[PDB]
This record gives sequence, C-alpha cells and structure tokens, in this order.
Amino acid sequence: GFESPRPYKLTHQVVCINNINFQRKSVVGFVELTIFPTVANLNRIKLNSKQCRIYRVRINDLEAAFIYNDPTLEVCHSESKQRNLNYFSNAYAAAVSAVDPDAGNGELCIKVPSELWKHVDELKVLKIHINFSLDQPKGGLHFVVPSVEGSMAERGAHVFSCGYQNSTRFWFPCVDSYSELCTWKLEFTVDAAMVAVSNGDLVETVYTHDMRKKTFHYMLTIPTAASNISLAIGPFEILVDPYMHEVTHFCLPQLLPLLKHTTSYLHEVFEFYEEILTCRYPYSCFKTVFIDEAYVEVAAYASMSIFSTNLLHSAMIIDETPLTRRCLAQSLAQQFFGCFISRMSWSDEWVLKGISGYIYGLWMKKTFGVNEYRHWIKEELDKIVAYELKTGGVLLHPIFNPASHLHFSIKHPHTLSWEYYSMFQCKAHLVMRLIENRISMEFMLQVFNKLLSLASTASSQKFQSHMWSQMLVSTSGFLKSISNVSGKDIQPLIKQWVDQSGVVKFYGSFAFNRKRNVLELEIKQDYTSPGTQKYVGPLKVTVQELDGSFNHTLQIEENSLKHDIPCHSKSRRNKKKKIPLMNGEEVDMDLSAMDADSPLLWIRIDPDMSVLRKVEFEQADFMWQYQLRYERDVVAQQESILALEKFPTPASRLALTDILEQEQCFYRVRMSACFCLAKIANSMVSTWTGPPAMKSLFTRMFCCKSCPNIVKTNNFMSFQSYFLQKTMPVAMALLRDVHNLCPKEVLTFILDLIKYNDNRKNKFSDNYYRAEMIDALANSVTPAVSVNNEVRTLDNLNPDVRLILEEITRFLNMEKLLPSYRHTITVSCLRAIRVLQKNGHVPSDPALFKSYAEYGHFVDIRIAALEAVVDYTKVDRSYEELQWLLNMIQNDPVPYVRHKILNMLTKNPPFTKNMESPLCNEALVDQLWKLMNSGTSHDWRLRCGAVDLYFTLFGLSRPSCLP
Amino acid sequence: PWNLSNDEYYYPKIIQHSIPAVELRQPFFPTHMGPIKLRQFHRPPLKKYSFGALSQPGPHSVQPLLKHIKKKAKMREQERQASGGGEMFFMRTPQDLTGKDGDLILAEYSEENGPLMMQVGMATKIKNYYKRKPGKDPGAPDCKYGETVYCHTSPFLGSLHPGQLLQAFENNLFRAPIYLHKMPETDFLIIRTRQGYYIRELVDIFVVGQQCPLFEVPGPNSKRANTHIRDFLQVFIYRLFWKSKDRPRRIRMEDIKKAFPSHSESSIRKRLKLCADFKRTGMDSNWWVLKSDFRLPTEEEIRAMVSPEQCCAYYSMIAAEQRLKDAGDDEVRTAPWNTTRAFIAAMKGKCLLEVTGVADPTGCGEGFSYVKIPNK
Amino acid sequence: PHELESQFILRLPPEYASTVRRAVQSGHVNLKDRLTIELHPDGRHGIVRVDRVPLASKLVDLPCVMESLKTIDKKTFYKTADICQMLVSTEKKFIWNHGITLPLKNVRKRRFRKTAKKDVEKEVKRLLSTDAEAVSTRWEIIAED
Repeated sequence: GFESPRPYKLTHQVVCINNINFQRKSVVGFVELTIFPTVANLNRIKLNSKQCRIYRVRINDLEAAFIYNDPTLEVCHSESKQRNLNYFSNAYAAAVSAVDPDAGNGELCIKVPSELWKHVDELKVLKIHINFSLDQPKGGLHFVVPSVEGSMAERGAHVFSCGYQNSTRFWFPCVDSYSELCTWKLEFTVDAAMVAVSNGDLVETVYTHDMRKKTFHYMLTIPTAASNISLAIGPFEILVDPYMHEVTHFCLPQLLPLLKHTTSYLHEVFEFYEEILTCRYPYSCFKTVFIDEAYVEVAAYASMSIFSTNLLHSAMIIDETPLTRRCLAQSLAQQFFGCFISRMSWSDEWVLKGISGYIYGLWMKKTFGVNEYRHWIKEELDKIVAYELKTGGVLLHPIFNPASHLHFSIKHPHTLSWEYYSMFQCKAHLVMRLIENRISMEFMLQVFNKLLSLASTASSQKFQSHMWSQMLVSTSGFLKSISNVSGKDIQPLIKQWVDQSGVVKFYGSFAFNRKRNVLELEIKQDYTSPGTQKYVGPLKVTVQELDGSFNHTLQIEENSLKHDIPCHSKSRRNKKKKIPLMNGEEVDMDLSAMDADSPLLWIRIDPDMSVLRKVEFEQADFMWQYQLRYERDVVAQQESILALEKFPTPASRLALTDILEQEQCFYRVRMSACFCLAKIANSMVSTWTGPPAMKSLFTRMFCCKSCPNIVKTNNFMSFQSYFLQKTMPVAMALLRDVHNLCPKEVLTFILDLIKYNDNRKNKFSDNYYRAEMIDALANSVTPAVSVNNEVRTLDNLNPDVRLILEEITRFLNMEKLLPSYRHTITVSCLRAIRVLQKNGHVPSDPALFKSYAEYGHFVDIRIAALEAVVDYTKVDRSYEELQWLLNMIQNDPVPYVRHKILNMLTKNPPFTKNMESPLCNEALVDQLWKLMNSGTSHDWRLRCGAVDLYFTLFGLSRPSCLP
Repeated sequence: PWNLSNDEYYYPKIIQHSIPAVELRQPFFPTHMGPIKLRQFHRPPLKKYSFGALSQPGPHSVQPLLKHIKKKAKMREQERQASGGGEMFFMRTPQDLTGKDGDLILAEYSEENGPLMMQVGMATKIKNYYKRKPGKDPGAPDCKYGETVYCHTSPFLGSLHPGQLLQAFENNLFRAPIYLHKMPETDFLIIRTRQGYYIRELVDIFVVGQQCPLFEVPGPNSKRANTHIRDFLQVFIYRLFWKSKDRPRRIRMEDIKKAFPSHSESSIRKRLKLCADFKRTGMDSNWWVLKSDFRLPTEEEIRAMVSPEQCCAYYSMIAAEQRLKDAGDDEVRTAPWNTTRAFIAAMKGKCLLEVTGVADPTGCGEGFSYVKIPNK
Repeated sequence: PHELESQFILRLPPEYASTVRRAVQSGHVNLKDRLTIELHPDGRHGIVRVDRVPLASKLVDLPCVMESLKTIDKKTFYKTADICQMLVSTEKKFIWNHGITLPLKNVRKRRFRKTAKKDVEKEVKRLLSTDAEAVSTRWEIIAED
C-alpha cells in the first residue's frame, strides 16, 4: 500500500520548451500541471524548482502568488564560525530534507487563490500554469557549444539533461520524486537543422510559420515520474536499428560509422532481457543518444538512454568492445527495473539496484561465460569487503540516524558520497545473488516477472493512481511476492545482509587426525573490527581428497571452534588411478609433493561465495599448488595465485609457469600468474638459475622460431594470447635484481618489442598493446642515485633512462601526428613521464601536465594530466598547484572533470589529518568550507565530493590547524 | 570479443513436498510405530470414533462435495492470478492436503510391500518418457497428466521402443512405470471424517509397476539407521522447544517419552544432555529449560537436519524388520536394504542383478529381482 | 493433533450406482438425505441406503494397495491416503481376490507370490496363556492316529 506524502495527486504534466538559445545558453518555457487535491483546504501547493526564474504562475487561469526559497544554496550561514564537518552534515541533511518532495515539502510554494477554495474543498481539478526561464544554467541542462564558426548545427552544439536521481528540478518545475507518476506531454521548439530527443513517442513534428524552427511533440502515456524525464537537443545523425525497428540511435555528426558498428549488438541484449523475464520491453520506442562532455558514462531514463561518445569504437578496436557492450546492457537493465518499476521511498532503492545489477550479471554470464561471471562476482565482493572494512559499512534498507559510523547522512541520495553510492549498488546486486542462492533462479525470475506483470497491468489504466502505484515496488511487497512464489521467506537472510551493515571475516586452519581419519577444521571469526559482524548460519566447505571432491555443511554457532569432518580412503595412491575432480572429469596428478598420511589435496571454505566474506585459510604450499593446477573453478585458481606469493619455493614457480603455458586455462588467471611469477622471481634472487622469468616463455609463445629476439608480426585475432601478450612484459618489467635495479636483459627485451612491432597485417588496432608497452617501460624505472641533491640535467642522466626517454618522446610526438583511438599512448606517456619525475630522473616540473590539462584536450588526457598534477602537489607540497586545482574545481566547463579532480584529490590527498604540512592554513580551511557551503551548490556531486575532501583532509572534528 | 572461457576443460558437461511434510509433523510422519501398527503399514484400518457425529451409532448421510471442489478451485485460481499468474505453491497447511478438493487420481501398486513408499503429504511428478521414431515422428502421443520428456537413454532397466510413450512416477524415493486405467463403473470414493461422510467420483486410476529405487533403505542396526533415529529425536526436541511459550523455553520429559516410548534412558536424554538443563529447584521445577547460551536452530536448519525421504526409508526398514521377525536367507535377500543396495549398485555399474530369482515381488516370471550377481 | 483420513471404495449395484453418480455430479445436498451408510458392530457388515432403499454390504480387504494422489497442476502428485478396503453392496469371505482395475483380476491367486499373508500367532498367544496353568505337561511325536 502506497499513501502519498503530498496532499495532492498529479495526473498529467505538459512541458513546453521554446527559444533554446545556444549563444546565450538560455531556454524559455512553461509547465502546466493537472493536480487533484486529496485533502480539502489544500491552500499552498509545494513544487520543486532549482535555477529556474519563475515569471508567472496561474492556477485555473487565475493569478496566484508564489514564494521561492532554496535552503540548499548556502547550507550554513556565512557568519557562523563553525568549521567541523558533523555540523555541516547535519545542516546539509536538514536542508535537503527541507526541499524533499518525499516529505510534503518543496522549494516553490504557490498559494491557491481565495475564489478557488470552494473548488478545492470538494475535491476538483486544479491546472497550474507556471512559465519559467533558465538564464544561464549551472549544471541543470548541459550546453556543449564548440567555438567553431558557422551555424549551431554546423559547429556541433547540443544540449542534454545531466544529473543523477531527482535532478529534473534543475530544468523545469515539477514534483521531483520517483513516487509521483503522471502522464506526460513534451513539446520542444528547436532549430530546423536540429532534432530534439526525449521520452515517449514522437507523435508529430510541425514546422513554424517561417520554416526556420520546428516543434517536436512527444507523448508519454506510460505514467513515469518527473525524475525519469530527459532531453537531448542537437544536430544528431539518426540511425534506425536494422534489426529492431522501434529503436533509433542518435550520434554526433561525423560519427555515424562508429555508431553503426557500436550499436549493432543491442538487439541481442533486448532479446536476452525479454526472454529471461517474460515481459516485452514496456515502452513503445527506445532511443540511444551519444553526446559529448557527459555527466556519467551511461544514464538511463524512461524510454531513453544517454551515453557518452567515448564509448563509440570501430570494428578494428578491441579492449573497448566488452566495456561498451556491458554499458549498453546495464542501461537496458535499468530501463526494465529502474524506470518502469520505480521506487516507493528512498528506502527500497536496494531492491531496484539489486534487480538491475543481478539481471545484468545474468546477461554477463550468458554473453561472456560463467568464468567471466565468477571473476566479476569475486571482484565485486573484494571491492565491498575492502570498502566495508575501510569505513564502517553499507546499509541497504535503513529505517528512519541508522548509520552513524560515517560522515554523511544516508536519508537522501544527494547527501551520499559517490563511493558509497557505487558500493551501495554493488552490495545490492550481491545480496540479490544471495537471495537467488537461497531461492532458486527460476523462482527469482518468476518474482521479477510477477513485478513486471503487475506494473504492466497498472501501466494501461487511466485511474489517477487508483492503480498506478502498483508500478512502485517496496521491500515488503518484494518479500511478499517472493513468499508468494516460493513459500519460503528470506527474513533471516534479509535481517543479516540487508538490515545489519557488515561483512564477515573467516580465519581457518586445519589439522588431519590420522588415527580416526578425520579432518579437524578450526574456523574463527574476527567480529570486533569496525566493519565486521558475526555469522551464525551454515557454511559450505569443499574438500578435495584422493577419492574426489566432497562438500560438507558446517554449523558455525557463536561458541563453535573445532569442526570434525570425515575423510575418505587413500587407495588412489596405492594404484595409480586418476583422481576425480569437482566436475565429472578426472586427471593425473603428481602426488610426490603430497603428504603420505593425509588423503586431502585441498580445502576451500565457502567456495560458492554464498556469504559476504573474506577468507584467510592456512593450507600448505603444495595444497595451494594443487589448487592452482587442477581446480575447475576460476576463483579458487585466483585465490591460490594470491596465496602463492607467500611461498616462493621453486615448486610454486613451476606451478605458475605451468599455468602460464596452459591454454584452456581462463585468460584472467594467466594474467594474474604473470604478476605472481614476477613477485616470486623478485623474492628468490640469488637462487634463480637461468634467464629472467617469462622471457623464454615469451619467446616460445609470441616470437619467431628462427629468430628469438624478433617478435612475430602482430595478429591479434585470438583475443586471449593478445591479452596475455600485452600483459606479459608489464609484469616482466617488475623483475628486480640483487642491486634492486631492473636488469638490462628485460629492458632490452622490451625495447626490442617496441622496435620490431609491425601492425600492417592484422585487422585490429595496436593502440592498447603499444600503450601497455609504454606501461612496461614505466615499470622498469628504479629511483636514481642523486648525489648531494645534484640538479637533474641532461648530461647526468641514467644510461638506461635515456633510452626510455627517447622512446616515450618518439611515441608522444608520433601521437601528435598520428593519434590513437582514445589517445591511449598520450595517457601512457604522461603516466610514464610522471613515473620518471617521481624518481630523480626528469626535473619535477608540472608545466607539461598543466598544458595537457587545458579545456580543449580529450578527457582522458585531461584526467591523466590532472592525476599527475595531484601527485605532484602531494609530493612537492605545492601551494600554487593546489590553488590551481581548487580553481579548476570551481570553474571548469566539464562537470565530470570537476568531480574527477575532487575524486583524485580525495584518493591521493595533499595531506591527511595526522600530517603537519605547510598547507594547513586557516585560509585553506576557509576555502574548503566555502566550497562545501557555497560554490558547489549546483551539482549535488561536487558538494558530496567537497564533503569527502574536507573529511579526508581535516576529519570529523574541528580543523586542528586553526585558532 | 568472444567467449574466451575454456569451459569444456573446467566443466566438461526439484520435488517440493508440502509444508507439513518437510516439517515432519506428527500425524503424517509418526514418531513411533508399534508392532500392530507396523503390520498395518500403509494399510490403515477403519477406526471407530469415540466422540463426534459418526461415533453415535445409526445411519449417516453422505454429503456431496462439488460446490466445495469448484469453489476451492476458483479460489486457488484467483490466488494464482493475483500473484502474477505463474505457477504457485499451495500446500502450506494440513487442511490443504484433504481429499475434499483438487483433482484426485488413484494409484494402485502391483507389489504387496514395495521397498519404498511415500508418506502422506509428499509430492511426486508424472513424467511421460517418449522415444521418438527413427527419423520422422509425429510427436508424443499427448497425455492428460504429467509433462513429456524425450528419453534417448531409458530410465528403467529395459529400453523404450521407438514411438513408445511410457508414463512414470518420478520423485526422490523411486521411479516407477505407471499405466492409466479407467475406473470401474461401480466404485466411488468415500472420505469419512469425524463429522460425516463425503463422496467423490473417480475417473482415473493408475497401476504402478515395479519400483526402481533411487534411495537406499538402511539396514537394521546400521550406522545410517542409528544416525536417523538420533537426528529424528533431535528434530522433535527442537520443535518442542520452538512450540514452548514460557521463556526460558522449557519442555517436559514425558512428552518425549510419549512420542518415543521404545527409547531407553541415555538414548532419549542424550539429546537433552545438550541444549537443555533439568531445572528442579524453585521455578521451572521438573522442566528441561533451554540453555541461555544455546541458539535454537532456525526453521531451515531443522529442515536440513532430517529429510522426509530418510523417514520413508527408515519406515520401510522397520516395517520389513517386523515382517521378517514375524516370519521366523531367501526372505532376507528380499529385504529392502539388500534390494535397494543391489539396484543402486547396478545403476552405477558396480554389479549385475539376476533378473529371475526369489526377490521377484510377483512370484512368477513377471517383474525383476534386485539381488547382486558379480559382473563375472 | 492431526488424524490421517480413512478413505475406502464403495461399490454399488449398477442401477443404484447410476443414480448415486447422477446425484453426486449434480451437487445438491439432496444427495445427503438420499445416501446413508450404516456400519454394523461386526465391522464387516453394513447397509448402504440409496434413496431410502436398503442394500446389504460387506467391508472386504483388497489384494493390492491403492493410494489416493491429489494434484494442483497435474504434474506433481501428493499422496493423501492408502486405500485397502471396499464396501461392496448388493475371515475368508471378507478377503477380495480380484483387484479394481481390469488387468488385475484374481491377482491374489495368479499374480501374487505365495510367500504368506498372516491368526497363527494370536493362537500362539492364547496357547501360552492356557499353558500358564500347568504342573505336569505331556507332548509326543504323534503319527497316523
């Protein structure tokens, strides 16, 4: 049951936009809402509006009086001397709650005229006509106007609606909540050479009487929220999908072949999401818009998605096809379960984010294989356990503070830190995988189909919400639908992993009792760490003995420590028979390293990742080597690679080398075995016999049979030896000698890989392989032996580093004339120049990176150069570079770059709270408090980034370096 | 840009009982069966009521139940269409397992005493195995009940002919070929309860052939047998602690002695040795209160302790124990622990079975005998 | 507590079976007055009264074991009761040799193994009870006497 927090119900909204002026960056328009009051004596009506100048408001064609105030413009007063962050977080939460449409509130308060009170008490319709104007919007709708001359279509100027969550208040007045569903009528009067893309279906396109402008009329009969309404106006090249004909793809001019190749896969994503769920795609059209200077890499609205143009690749670009493919896939998953089925509160957001991430993981499983699915699930789980042990924990479904261990309030999406938002979505889809583990996948897809079917029977009624709230899901409704389809309720699992905000830590060690033939496990939990919680459920453990692989369920109550499980025979060591594996197959194992008295080959605690856990198991090194070689699970091979770094014995070198030589191993395991072999080789110097590690293996796999030092000409058509070939010198460059300097046998090998590179014969590009070669050249740089702080000049350069510097100069200059796909070699060469500057080789001068961080460059070059400037101002304690970065945060045209500068200055801070630095003035405290209070008031993501930066630099209490 | 997961080298290649059945509730799964109740195993006599409407002697009207059947079916269809229209789970209460509603079929058994047999409340599926004809085939002859599956590899001991559809009961306990027959024209089904008689007609009756056992019945005094007895007693003790209303969770010993009266001293109270403590002083006196540090297991853990098929295998073992005991080595071979071990070993390919022998439940040439012969 | 329901089969004469079938498929409570069942304290004798016309009944034991199986989807079937008795209307006499289906007729004589059925042990209990009163016991081989 859904009861509105608003005293009115909104039925229909007309959004008309005229006069989109690109020179002056200005729109004019009106908005006409059709509300039905649910309570009599409605009097004031409270709507949401930011940055719009409200000209006049007429209610039922009668002139009404409005008052506007935004408390989130300046959160705390300018003349308050408070400088602690808990004060700002409480004031910011109160300010966002005072404009919240999820309460009754709002920023624009319109007073109902007196003569309509007899029209409002007996509950009859009210039609509110606001007309407004955006004069020059800061972060409302992004105007990308290039400075080439010509007409606005000839130079490539466009507008798009940017922002996250409820940010539609930034460009027209609305009820900007996900729970106020209404039908829509959208008119946009644009230039005759431009096209206006929006939500709904385009009913017509009429000309103006001078035929210089045309009006696009859109209609949206599926009741969506105001937060799902978008807009993209530009000189877009239109491409109808040749497979599905209601899907149109819009790109920027001159990028039509890239659009044709890139969006050619999307019909398979549509077919997948419509056959695992049994509902068809709910909207009547689908539109993909590719734009410049995007807010996020992929945004999903109702019947529309806005991607950045940096996803567009051609047919000869690999290492970008899977990333763009999965961006399209998660946009479509959010089309199904973020835009059609919406949220009922700010709680129950974990339901939608979990269903979107879970069905996108099912797509990844079918498309890229179960092994890529397991690797992705393991990397997300490692991400969450790192974040939750780092700071507190992520709390899905809080109850309204519920989480007081962090520095922000979790009551609203616009007060969350961006890393918390990312980890929120990550934990939501892993908890949905856990619900699939308890209640099987076909019942899970039946739950999702039952939600979609209720929403689509709701979506066709005309009753103003008498049934349109069946399109809003809640937690209680989701659990009730689960209990309807399965008969089991998941309330212990919901109580543990949703309502409780923690992950578990397992420390395991075993001992084999030879007398009674048992395996005595010893599993203890660390439940006193700040991020942890105590697990009391069951726990699966998989033991591989000589007779095969056996699963055991252990009951781990609070007082439990020793778990005795039984062991089988050892009669497959009497006769040589094959040892049967986890799957149905069996292999020949070399049992010379195994103990004579124990049959068990390896043990895995929680193999299926059925809890949110971090396992620290103490096996013997031969058990880790057997688990690396003969396991049929990629997460166990990865964890054995990760645990073999502590055992540098030559049997582990043989294990990793046998993994590296082995095709029919998953390629991301071999790419990890490269770096593990490099670390082991560095640890057993003065024992290593022959050549450096992986060199003979590289010449055996990727070089000519007649010439060992000449590499084969590039043929990248295998896509697994391409990835292994481009990752093996990067790990080979980490080889450390007795003197701690990279050997001149590996550096010469990398330089010969660079010289003899011929790419005139493959059908794929070479930009990522050459960029990884520059990364391998950067890995070999050891710190220089400066004497008496000698100035680093050209004559006293290292003889090794002169070759590296010549190569990166040649590569960067050739990129200036023949550019790569996304300036990958510019990014790699800037990163390598920063590596050479971090050691004492090149003079520590930020002027090159400051010239590459200007506005007109590509955004990857910009963020690489700004990362180099952030690293410089951390190491050299530069005041003027920090003022340069803070000025670039305040006034840069691209808001993604501002968010990225705040993100990089949070990750690599110039000082922490413990450090005494010269940069801890009262002036810097006043600048960052002014940046939290004012200055970042227009983005909701820069303000949370400024809160994160103030927390990283000065902590939760009063800045110490202050009177 | 492709698969790139070497999956052929790493990975080279269902029955939902009612909630009274998976929770092992007393009426349906008895804790103790005496000798006269083991002789009448799966043949329950018509008991005389002491109190009720049928306990008073005299003529009693039977009551038709066709408004009840169609009202319950319409109500269940409303429940299914309100829940999104998919397939639903309905058997959540003991009152769902009555014969007064739903489409009843009857199932007759060919053998007198099968090696395994379902308790009341357990589910089974009907699978129609259909071997296609060589080359072109019209399609499976359609059947009113069950789902069709195309079996290249015969599930049973023999192999299906081309174009032959064979229906079968399939569950976790056994798999057995069933043959649909129409009912006699004279027979009706009277459901008597304490309140009165009720009458249904039947139209479909299956004849169940010789079972192919999928679960191994344990032997008497086996390790699996004693483990099942101990786990059943522990599950009953946990469910008595869950049913207790007074916190600190307290039970009485003679409730357990009423449920398991053949259990001696140590045995019945070795499960009360842990989890419980005998309060006899002041309050809670002569009660076994639950220990304050002991976390009582949740419902899914108690369900994971004992399975209903293990209870059916134990009931088959103790019923066969009684029949053998009453009848004073040929009979011992026909005991279900021997025959189930023989058939499951034959299905892994360990050994072969003499298909003509004395374990033959027919007593003539029809039917198989599941006793082990060497493959040599 | 829960008591397992006790289902049995009622066999009627064919004209009376047709009237009872028509009244069951009609579904009114008029059938309730028309059809009654009186079971005598013998336990194996009764009257079934169809339309107030008395018929003589015997409760007999069936040679096979039947099981009622209910379903909701016609794919999974749940066992509800065991049927072993039939109240045919018109000891050794209370045992039925034939089965209900057409292929099963005199299943007891031909399609059943003759290991045994049951009687001998109740007589043993009675004999031990009588033995209890003994001081001098005499037992012999015995021949053709």
